[PDB]
Amino acid sequence: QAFWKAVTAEFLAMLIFVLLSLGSTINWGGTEKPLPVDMVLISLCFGLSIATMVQCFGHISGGHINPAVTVAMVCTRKISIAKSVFYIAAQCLGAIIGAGILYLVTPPSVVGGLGVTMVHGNLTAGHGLLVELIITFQLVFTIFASCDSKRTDVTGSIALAIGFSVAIGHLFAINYTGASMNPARSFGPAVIMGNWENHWIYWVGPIIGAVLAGGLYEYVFCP
Amino acid sequence: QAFWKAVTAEFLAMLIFVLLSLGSTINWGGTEKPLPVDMVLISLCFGLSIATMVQCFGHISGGHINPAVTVAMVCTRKISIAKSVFYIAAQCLGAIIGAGILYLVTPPSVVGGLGVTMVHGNLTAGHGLLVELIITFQLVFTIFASCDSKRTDVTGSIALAIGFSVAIGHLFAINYTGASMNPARSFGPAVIMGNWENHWIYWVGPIIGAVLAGGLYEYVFCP
Amino acid sequence: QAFWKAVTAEFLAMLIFVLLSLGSTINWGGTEKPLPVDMVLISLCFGLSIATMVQCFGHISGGHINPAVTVAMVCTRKISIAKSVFYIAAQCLGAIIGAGILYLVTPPSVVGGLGVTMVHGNLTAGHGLLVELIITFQLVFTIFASCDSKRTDVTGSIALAIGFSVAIGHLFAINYTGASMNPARSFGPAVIMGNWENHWIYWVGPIIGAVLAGGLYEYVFCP
Amino acid sequence: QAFWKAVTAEFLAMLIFVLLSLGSTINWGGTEKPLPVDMVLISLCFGLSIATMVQCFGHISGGHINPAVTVAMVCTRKISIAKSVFYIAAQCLGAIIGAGILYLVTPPSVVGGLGVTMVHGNLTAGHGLLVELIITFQLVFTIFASCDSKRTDVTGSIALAIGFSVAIGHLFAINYTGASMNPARSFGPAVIMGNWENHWIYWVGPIIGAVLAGGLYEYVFCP
Amino acid sequence: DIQMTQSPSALSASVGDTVTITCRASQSIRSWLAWYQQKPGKAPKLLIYKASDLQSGVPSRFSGSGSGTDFTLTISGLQPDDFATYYCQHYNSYPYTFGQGTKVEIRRTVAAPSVFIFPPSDEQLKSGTASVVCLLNNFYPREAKVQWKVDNALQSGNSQESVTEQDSKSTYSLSSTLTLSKADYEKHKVYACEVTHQGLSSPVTKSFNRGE
Amino acid sequence: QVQLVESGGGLVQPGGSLRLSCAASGFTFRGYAMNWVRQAPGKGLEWVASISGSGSITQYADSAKGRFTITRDNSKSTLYAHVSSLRADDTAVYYCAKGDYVFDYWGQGTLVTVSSASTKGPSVFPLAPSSKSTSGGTAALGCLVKDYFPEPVTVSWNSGALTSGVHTFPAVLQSSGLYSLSSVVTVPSSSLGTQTYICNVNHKPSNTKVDKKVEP
Repeated sequence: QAFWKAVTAEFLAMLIFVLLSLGSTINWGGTEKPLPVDMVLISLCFGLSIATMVQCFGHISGGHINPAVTVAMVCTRKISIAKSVFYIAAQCLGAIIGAGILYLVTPPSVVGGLGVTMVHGNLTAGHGLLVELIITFQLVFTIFASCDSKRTDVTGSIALAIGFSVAIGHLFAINYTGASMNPARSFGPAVIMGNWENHWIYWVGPIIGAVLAGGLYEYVFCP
Repeated sequence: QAFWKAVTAEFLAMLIFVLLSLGSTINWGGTEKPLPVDMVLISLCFGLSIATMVQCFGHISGGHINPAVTVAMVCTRKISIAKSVFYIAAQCLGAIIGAGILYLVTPPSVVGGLGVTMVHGNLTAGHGLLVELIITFQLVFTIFASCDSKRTDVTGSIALAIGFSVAIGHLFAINYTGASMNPARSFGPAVIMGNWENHWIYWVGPIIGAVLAGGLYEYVFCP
Repeated sequence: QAFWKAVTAEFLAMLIFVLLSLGSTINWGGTEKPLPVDMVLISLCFGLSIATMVQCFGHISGGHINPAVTVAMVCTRKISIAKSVFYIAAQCLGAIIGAGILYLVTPPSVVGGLGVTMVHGNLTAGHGLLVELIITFQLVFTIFASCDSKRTDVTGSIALAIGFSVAIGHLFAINYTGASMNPARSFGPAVIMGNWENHWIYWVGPIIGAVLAGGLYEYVFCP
Repeated sequence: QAFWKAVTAEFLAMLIFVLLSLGSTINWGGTEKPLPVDMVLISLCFGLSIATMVQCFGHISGGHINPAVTVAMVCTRKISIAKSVFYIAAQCLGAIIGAGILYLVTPPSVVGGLGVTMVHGNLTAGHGLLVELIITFQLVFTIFASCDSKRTDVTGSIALAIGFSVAIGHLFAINYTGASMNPARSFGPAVIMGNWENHWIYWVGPIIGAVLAGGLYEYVFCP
Repeated sequence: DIQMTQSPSALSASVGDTVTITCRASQSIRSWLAWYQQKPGKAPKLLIYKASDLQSGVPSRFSGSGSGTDFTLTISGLQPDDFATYYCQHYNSYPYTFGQGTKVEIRRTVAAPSVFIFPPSDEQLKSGTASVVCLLNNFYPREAKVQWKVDNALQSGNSQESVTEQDSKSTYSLSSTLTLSKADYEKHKVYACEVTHQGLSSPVTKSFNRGE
Repeated sequence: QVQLVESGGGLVQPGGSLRLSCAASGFTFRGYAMNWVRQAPGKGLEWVASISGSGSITQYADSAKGRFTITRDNSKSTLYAHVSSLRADDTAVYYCAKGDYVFDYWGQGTLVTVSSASTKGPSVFPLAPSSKSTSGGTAALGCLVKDYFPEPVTVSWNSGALTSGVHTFPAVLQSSGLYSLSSVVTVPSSSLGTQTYICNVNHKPSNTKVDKKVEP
């Protein structure tokens, strides 16, 4: 059945995204000898992993790799309600296993926070919600625009265009809120590490940004 | 009306561009331990944001996201006079709101100059105009060449080709003039913080380079 | 005979790939004051060289440039048994010559390890095998998915997609095991420098990940 | 006359290339407190400038933007003898004017060597010729492979593939010979600064690598 | 290598005082410095890493600062527990090197030593060896010196001394042993050790004669 | 719950070989680097050797090169240090400590003594209070233990009856390789001649018990 293959692809694609992307955020100098944080390291690894996962699994399950976009398709009647609940559960499961594997293969002295997205200490969670709302809005708008059948001017790799949308989201808001823009990417390591601080802004944030982006594109700009 | 949908897209496209790109240039080390300025960070975030903005909004308003290129189309008779004045006003307002949002979400300890483009202290303002003139000339030439209907050898993503043209402009002229190549990108943060030093070179500069690039290509190289 | 041209293409493609990629990892700071290891430096050189080499030699030999993928085609019955033994031998010879040339042109004070892949001191070799099993799995899956004739939604440069798959593997696993994901890339410098520590994980690892990725795509996802 | 347009395009495209690329190599720390050399910064600016200029001027003159490749076309009988002498002269003049502009706009305290290519102090000029020979070989081979009409598997942006070939050439041989791979790029700043040390290896080197790459593809691999 | 020197070698302070010790590095090691607290007969305890960060479970009164080559460890409010020996450790590059150690001692008023000299017993003379001991008891501070006088002629190079630690009820105590053969004992008649202290108005010499 | 237990120390002839063990529990021994630190008697700490989590990378101090070999066995969570060609200087108290850069967990310490001489505890030498010494009013007396080996010896006066004013100095290693110390206690001058003062010496390795009379 193609339904079981689509859900399995989402679980597998989302799992690889966590393990590769969160591993790049590991500070190998540790707490006692912190190395300077390389921003292009984190941004490109996160950005290109999505572009790789869409290339790998775009034709099997649609290549969501995000609970936020899955809600957006439901809000625009692109996937069924029963379809979304299996996508979201698989995406949440993929991050939990994906972060668990990383915790297994990382030396204890350099594990740190395991890529868990904290808000900046001087930044209020109210402002942190707004940041998550926007960087996800540009991601979902890009996905809808890149994957629009009615368009005829789309050139180049669609996956790469989606990948670079994620990268600029990381290049902006790593020290604001960690640039989660993926509820599963924040749920996975949080379950493993048991860190649950301001976690609601990482679900309410991207979802509201996705709904605005999907609704604006489908019902205002290109109806 | 499609006219009001194009102006709204231009306002919104640059608002995301200004907010995301100016956010990347924020120095999070503060004024007491200023971290070294990552220059690939600034070039890539600025370069890829334009590529992302053209991908999302290219088929709605043309994806100008710059008053300099908007003037160039008028000189080459690609848009009407009435359309340009609404585009230029929309792009200027988008930057002002885009920078204003960033000022609200950036902690005061790391706000700094908010990405406002100063000429180098050792560099004369007369030399600043020349640097701004050249980097905009290559940008407008790329846009005109990439978006030519008569061409048959254009391959790959048009938005990515435009995006990397901005990136090499930043990899050159960040330390010279700030690498604006976008008059409204300089107008936005300047209004917010009231810093108005050598601001005329960021309007006279890019516009002259844009007119030179558009006029040469449409009337000499490919008439 | 195209058979001999295909084998010589694989030898020459590997020779350029090893020489250019291993050269970028050379630490010019020396042993008396090692410079910080630039991280996007190594990832892009390894990643983009594959994209360059697949573009150069894709239509001549298939552009395997890896003993791991060459085994996967045999498992999926894309090349014959006699086809692979000449490819694997040519790939191993290319790395030996490619790394041998680099040893001649590199000054002795900065040779160091000559890019030989080492597992982290605090990392168990058992976990090192698992990391190679996964970073090669995403590489082989990308290659199989990108080069699927039955697909229709494939856009952009196929070589570039393969190149970025290698880059994210390096963006993750340089400090774990060196991110080899290429048995030939590890065999070459090991022969030249005589370092043979944990070398079995660099053959067993990628091959198991390659066979798993090829079998899953060909016989489960897209049969 | 299309002949005069092609030569002018070669002069202008080649001129802009050094202005942006040689500007990025300027060390703004000065001779007092030099900053660490950002290695990805130099490669991307050099790599993406070529990709940008092939996109801009590929349909007007062919976008050789290199004396080495221009010689290769004559060897492979793609352009005439009279075409080459005007191409090479325009390219040499473009670098001299382009580097001269950079000298005028760069503050004297940070001019330094003006991007002049030098062999490493511990590296013999004999090994310097070999290093430049190989990096130009992979560049010319990529250009010939990407621009082959008989190929049917070429996907993605041709200019971007040529650009990334330059980037990996710079990603390897910045510290070896300066990664010139372009006799015009070396002639320009050398004339302006009057520095003529080991300059013959930057003409004999890349040209021999170009002839080998062009002849091998056109007469052995794809005749 | 990188040599790490501490200053002062030993300092005196009272409970509630604020003191600072300095660690000097031969070359720059930036913020790669560690501090340890060790009490006699016990393993060292980590206090500071990164030269400004406090290890968990350590009271906040300990504070470190400095970077490059100059590092200072400061204690805001001294406590009875705080009297120990402090070491500075380097971990910028191998090999890791410790400091020479700085000892913190309780501060009290200056005390005058009590000097007693004990002639060797006759039972020791049957063993062919003669050892004479003169005692400096309950003297503060640590600074003291012993000079052995033999028939108005100084003798040195064959003396061994041992000093106790801070008293639990906080002076010191010094004992010096002058060993020599029985033949050397028989050819002299008068022995004395000369000790001067900062709490003594004049140097005090205790002398004795054989069989007297 | 994290603790490190050391073993393998004690006396050893010069030029021999020794095996030091450090049993570790309560933490993932495989993933943490282990170090050896020694402290000579009366001196500061001295870092000796380092080993990675998997034992792939080992580093040594300049004085520890060649003679000392550090190896770890993660199967039994024990850290070993091969101490070869022991010299008289090499005596110290060795600590095993974890930490790649800063050591946070230390063991109790194992004392290694490198000395050829081995002489059982001889008799004691009393220090009588002289006639002109007791005339001051604060007469002091004591007994001296000499040429005993090895450490330690405990000296008690009247089986612990006299404890106030008792000072026992740390022992000093003589040039002949033998230890020696004295215990001196001050007493009121008027108490001289009464309240018999006897010092009891217990040398556990030699099982020697000597009681000495102190009289003027």
